[PDB]
Order: sequence, then C-alpha cells, then structure tokens
Amino acid sequence: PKFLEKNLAKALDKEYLLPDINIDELEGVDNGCLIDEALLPLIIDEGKRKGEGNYRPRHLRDERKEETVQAFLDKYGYCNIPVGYEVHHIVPLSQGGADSIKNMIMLSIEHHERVTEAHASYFKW
Amino acid sequence: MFSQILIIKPGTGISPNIIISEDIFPVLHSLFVEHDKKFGITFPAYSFDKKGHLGNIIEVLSEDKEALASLCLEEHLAEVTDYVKVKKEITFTDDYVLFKRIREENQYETTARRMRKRLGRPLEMHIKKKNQQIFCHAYIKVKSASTGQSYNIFLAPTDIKHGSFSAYGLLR
Amino acid sequence: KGYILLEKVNIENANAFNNIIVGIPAITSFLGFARALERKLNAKEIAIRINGVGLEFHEYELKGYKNKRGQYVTSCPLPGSIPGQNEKKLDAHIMNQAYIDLNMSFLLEVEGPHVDMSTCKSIKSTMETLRIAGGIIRNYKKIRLIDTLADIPYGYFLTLRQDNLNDAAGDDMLDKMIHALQQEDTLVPIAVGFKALSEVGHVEGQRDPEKDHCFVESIFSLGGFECSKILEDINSCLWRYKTEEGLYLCTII
Amino acid sequence: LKSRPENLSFARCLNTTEAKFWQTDFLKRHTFKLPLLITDKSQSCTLSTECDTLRIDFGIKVLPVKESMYSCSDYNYRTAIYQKIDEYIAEDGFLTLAKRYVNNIANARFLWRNRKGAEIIETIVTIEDKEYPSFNSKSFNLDTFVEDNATINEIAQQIADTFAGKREYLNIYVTCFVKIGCAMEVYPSQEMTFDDDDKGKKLFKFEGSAGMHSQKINNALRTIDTWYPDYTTYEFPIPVENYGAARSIGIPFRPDTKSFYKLIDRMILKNEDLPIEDKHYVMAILIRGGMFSKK
RNA sequence: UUUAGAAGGAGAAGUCAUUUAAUAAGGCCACUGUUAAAAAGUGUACCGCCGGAUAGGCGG
Repeated sequence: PKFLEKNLAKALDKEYLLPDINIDELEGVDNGCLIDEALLPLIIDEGKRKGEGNYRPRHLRDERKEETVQAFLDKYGYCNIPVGYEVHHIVPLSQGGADSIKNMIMLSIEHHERVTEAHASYFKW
Repeated sequence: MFSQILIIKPGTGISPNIIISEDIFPVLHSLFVEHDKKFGITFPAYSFDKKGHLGNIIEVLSEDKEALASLCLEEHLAEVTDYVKVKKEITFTDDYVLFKRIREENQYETTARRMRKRLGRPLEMHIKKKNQQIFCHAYIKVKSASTGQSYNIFLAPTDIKHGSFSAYGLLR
Repeated sequence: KGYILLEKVNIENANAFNNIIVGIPAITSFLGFARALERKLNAKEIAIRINGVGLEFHEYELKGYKNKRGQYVTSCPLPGSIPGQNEKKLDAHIMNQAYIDLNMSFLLEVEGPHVDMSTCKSIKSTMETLRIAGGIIRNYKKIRLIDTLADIPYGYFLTLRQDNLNDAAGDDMLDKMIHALQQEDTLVPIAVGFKALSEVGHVEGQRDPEKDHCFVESIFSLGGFECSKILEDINSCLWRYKTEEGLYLCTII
Repeated sequence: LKSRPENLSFARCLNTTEAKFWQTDFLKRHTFKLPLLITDKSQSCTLSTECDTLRIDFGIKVLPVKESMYSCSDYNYRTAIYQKIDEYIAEDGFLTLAKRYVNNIANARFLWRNRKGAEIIETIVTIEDKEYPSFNSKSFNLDTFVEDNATINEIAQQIADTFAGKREYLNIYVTCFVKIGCAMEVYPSQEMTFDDDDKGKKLFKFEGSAGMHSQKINNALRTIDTWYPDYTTYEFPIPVENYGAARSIGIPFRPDTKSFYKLIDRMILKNEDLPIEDKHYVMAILIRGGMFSKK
C-alpha cells in the first residue's frame, strides 16, 4: 500500500537529536553531574532550541534504556545514581532527544524540577 | 535499651514535623539538658524515599529504666495533649535505630563565613553539591536557647546501636 | 511450539523481478530464507525447526523514480563481466532485472526443546551471515519471543487470497486476475511457487549432482494486506510449505 | 429505578463565607479592632508587636436539604430521594449531624495551625442578632463529639430544623478570639500558583487584610465522619468526602462498598435499608453537595 | 540451500521577451453553562570553632 512508501518525513522521524554542549568541557559540570547552578539557563535553552517543532509521538520515541543510564554512570565511575540526583535528557525524548550518553546530564532534584518545569512550560506539556 | 513511645496524632490538620520542631523536640532537648544527656531519640516510621521523612512517631531511648521514668513525659507534654499522645508504658527493646547529626551541614555559607573570617568557583560548586546531598535528608528546625540562632539539624540513621548522645539525643 | 519475531529488519536490494511481476519478491524467497536460517541453526546443534513464516511489511522503496505519469522506472546496477563467450569486453549485456528495498518484520513458528532467550541470541548471532531474497540485511531493531497478537508492533501482514481470484469473472485465469485487481485495488499479485515442467530426474550441470531435479514454471496468485491490529488468529498469516504431486507451493493453512 | 441519572448534583446545604482577620487587645477586645495587614518578602503575617490577639469573623448560611437538589434528569429518582430524606427526617431530624457540625464550631477546628499553642481561644456564635454565650473551646478535644452542652444543643437544634425544612434559611455569624504573644506569626491560607516563575509563597488577601479561604473553613467543619469501617484502628474523624479521602494520609478510608457511590446505589436503586451510621454518612454528603451523575 | 551467485551509469550546458481581471450584491431569526474542591510540600536557612587547609571534622 502506497502509505508504506519510504519518504524523508518517515526517515527523519527515525533520526534523533543531540545537544551541542559537551558535559566534559562545561566549567561547572564534573563527573557528568551539574556542579554549578549557573549553567541551568544554558541547559534549558539547549532543550528549547533543539525541541521546537520536533515532537515525536510515543510509539516513535526512543525508549529510555537502563543500559544507557548504566553506561553513563560507568563513564564517570558511579555504581548508582548518587543520593539526591536524577539523570536528565538535555533534549527531551518527547521532543526528538536521543536516549544516549551524549544527551544525558545528571542534576540535583531541585534543579531537575526547575528544568522540567521550564521545558513543560515551553512545550505546553 | 529502655524506651518510651510518643505518637503525634493524625487528623489534626498540622504537619507532624511542625509539632516536632515546635513542641516535642524542644521539650525533649530541655529534658536532656536538665538530665545530663543520658537519652537518645529514634524515629520508627522513618523512610528516605526521595526526601527524608521522620513520620508521626518518636521514641525516646534510655540505658536506664528509672532515668527514663523520671522524665515523666506525660506531665510535661500535658498542654499539647490535643495532638501529642504519650504511651503510658516504658518498654525494654533489642530493636532500635539510632540517628546521628550529619557530619556536614552547610559548607557553602560556612565557607563564606570562613572567608569573611579569613569562593573559588570549583570549590564553591563542589560545596554546593555537598550541600544538596545533605538537604535531601530529614531535618528539624531548632532555635538555640543559649544563642538565639535558628538552624536546621539534619539527621541520618545509623546501625550503630551504642554510644554517647548529644544534647539533642543524637549519636555523637 | 513457540513464536519468534524478527522485528523491523532492513533489506537492501532484494531481488524484485519475477517473470510476470516487479515489486514484492516471491513468497518462496522469504520461506527459503527461513529454511536457510533453520539449516544454520541446526548445523550449530540448536536443533530448532521452523514450520512457517508470517511476513509483515513496514516500509518499502523500489529502486527507481516515478515518472510524471506516476509509473515507476526501475534502476539497474551497471553490469560487470558476465561469463561466457563475450566476457572479456568492458561493456556487458543488460538483462531484465529490478531491485527493491524493504523494511520488514518476520514472524516465525518454531519447534524446539529450548525455545527461550538463548536461542534468540543464537538467531541473532546466526542471522548476520544470511541474505533475504538476495538482499543484504543492513539492520534490525530486535529479536524476541512473543505470545499474543498484541505483541506485534503496528504494521501490515501479507496473506493469501485464493477466494477473490476464484470468484472473479470467469473468462480466463489471467482475466480472473485482471478483473479481480481491477475490482479490488488493495490486492496484489505474487509468485507462490513452482509447477513441474518435467518428471523428476537427474540431468547434467546440476548445482548438486546428487539431489533430484525438476524443471519448473513459476506459479502466481493473488494476495492482500491485513493490518496486524486487525488480525484475529495468528494462523491466518503463517505461510507454510506444501507439495502436491508436482506442485511446489507456499500456502496458508 | 435502574441507575444514577445522566445529571445529578446537590448544592451546598452548609454555605460558608471567606474569613477576614482582625487584630485586638484581649482586654476590651469587645470594643476594638485593627486590620491585620500582610508583609511582603515569601509573604508572611504577624501581629503588630502590641495587641497579642487575632480575631476572625466569618458567616454560615444553612439551607434545607430537601430543596438543595440542583439538577436531576429523572423525576422518579428525585421523588425517591426526596422520600428517603423524609424517611431520614422521621428517623431523626438531622440533629446528630447538626450537633457534630456545631461541635466543629465549638472546638475551633476551623483555626487550623492558628489553634496550635494559643493561650486562650474564645468563640462566639450570633444568630439573628441573638448572641450566644462564648465557647471555652480549649475544653473540647478534637477526637470526641460532645452530645450534652446546652449551647451546642440549641444551635444544633436550629441548624437541624433548618436542614429538615422547618425553616427557609438560617444565617449564622461566627466570631473567634485567639490569644497569642505580641508578634507571634499568624497563618492565613495560601493561594495557588499556576507555575509562574515567581513560585514564592503568596498569602490570601481579602479586602486588603489577610483572610482564609472558604474551602479551608468548610473542610474543617466537614470533619465529622467517624463511621468509616475501621475507625477503631485510627480513632480520628476524617473530612467527609465521596471516597473518604484525606490529605494527610494517602490511604482512602472508604473505597469500594462503603463509598458514597455504592451506598447510594444500594439505598436508592436496590431499595435496601442500611445502618443508621451509613445513612448519616450519605446525608452528610448530600449536605456537602457535589456531582453524583452516572460515571 | 532463498528466480542462488556478480556489477562505477557518466562528462557538459543562458529559457527568455510582452501584457487592464474587472462590473453587481440584506446573512439573518431563537437560546438557562452548571453542581463540588485544605495549596500544600517544615519553600529556606543561622553564627562561630578546629584544621595550611579548597580536603575533612565540630558546637550550639
């Protein structure tokens, strides 16, 4: 059936966004964790800038995989997520973000809440 | 270990940690200062989850039964009996969890104070995250009688069943 | 018995051309692929046998472009040296061919003593060496066991439609196909198998000198597409081999 | 009768106004008031280091339960539930519920955190310019309902006769005095924030003085349900709700058969009788009001 | 063990020139939005002392 023909729209729906910042070079990030509060507008703006118009419906989104979180933790030498922190995707998975190490950052619970609230407000979740 | 049980009544419309910070905990602190710090505190319903909760129950702990009985808690908590319940029995127990004051508290503003006495960004940042580790635990607001300073005593559980208590009944 | 799904396999340059048909490969191509996978697994002593296959389409691209009149024009690779009398020349003859790229998920119906995740991992380690209809397996999302029709991800199964072909206007079998296709726009013709043109024997030049041989004509039929969300019985899409006294047939039972 | 109708709802039978705070000296409190203002930055409120007592004024209007049925698409269902209200009035004249509500006035539950540790809490109830003798609310604990105080009995009788439709209405005005140290903090209710970036705590102004929401005061009054199935395990009254939820304890106290929906379905559709305590609960929710349509 | 197996499609380029879219017009008549909600979450910390101490510990 003609609706199953490959097209660029279908192809782009299976290619995923990454953030442009590097968590290994940001002064105020160390061992994959955001150590400085001052960078939060950059992480928020990166999420906004990448996310605009790149909505993926749930069946097309990347699955959040525990293997990805584990490999992120392994890169920085954690056995587990440290007490009081949560791993965040700089570009949200609903807005095109890949479930990859290059898209993750680890935030404190309150900073995680603030970033989540800002992205929800911007994308109208 | 001997013990006596304090229950904060549900359904009063007041968050239990308010009754702890304002009524129970200062009275217990006062008793421990009056009676030479012989006594501990434990929180049977404690759970950590995402943020530490003490739960609505306190047990006072003592190595001596008569020492604990001499505190006569029913008589001192009398005017708060609308929402604080005291169990009449003192129970010996082999099961209890001691708690300690967390060995760091606010390194950020303490370091700012020390530089006022005496931040570099990497130092400031790491200390910020050390603070944010601390702030997820349970805590009690206290205003010091001897100095008037107001502060949050952060608490953590420990498996160590014996040792010297502080003026707040925490394992030193 | 059990059911293994090969999920969203990508195939490059599947052989798209049959004597009467350009597009979807012959059904025998897919079932022969499944048989080759069986033989590979059995040679490792996994002892699985695969009794039937369900073919679910997810994407396709015929190698070609659409004319302004909407018809496809088929692409060829530039041919290399072809053996025979003229093989030395730099320019070599162009024969009838077409190629299609497919995104497809395969349901397998399986017998084995140890149908579990270890044999899925064995399929994973095996499938990298095989081809589908002469096409190269570029990528696949996952290999897994399944238990219910709610497990299959959204796509369209291909199933047999002998009823619509026989019920068509009765002038001629090719006229039956033509009238059926002209009445039922969603149906498609497919190559189903082979009819013996000569009695079983041995002849010179065989691929193998020791396995009995036939000359054959391709058999064609009419098939149609069913959404996996609309399937009711899993058996309604399982293509299986059948043999009848000189007919070699894929069919659904 | 076969099901709850496509629309079914009851208006509040026990209406409550917002509350305005006032500030007073406790001696001569009967002659003097000052408006209690809110201080910015997170907002906070305190007495002005001089007066040692806040005052609260708020009003209640009681309406007859039989007339409060706001919409009901099935005339037979309306007739059945009206008849069942008449039956309940024949069993008792709402007096037990009225006594419970008047206890929740007399015990000063409506003060919420402001109740905590005050030296004196005096409450005055005014009806049609009759002023009733002041409740020494400290004498009432929060766990037990007093059945025998004559002032409670008289107020409860007038409220009960209002619920039964022997009156058109009953306007009740409540005044409370809470005595606290000279600059002890005062806790008006907070406003919601709609995820504005100014997430800081904001407090409910009313006429430019501090106030409390009508929701808080009504919900305090609704703390009368002691009939939920395992009250013996917990012994504290809950605010009346359709599933007996509570905001402090996550566990709902009335899922399944003791829920309002099941009990109404049993009482009306199956025409079952049921225990007086569950009849009190059903009529207490009819007093609360709500939407009770088909799901 | 699959209409099996194999494949370089390639180089280069002036689309230009010109143009009246106009003329005319009733959108109107009627209408019940409606009953019911704890903004919580201690929002939050403070000031010293030991330690070269950024490390790491302390009293209130």
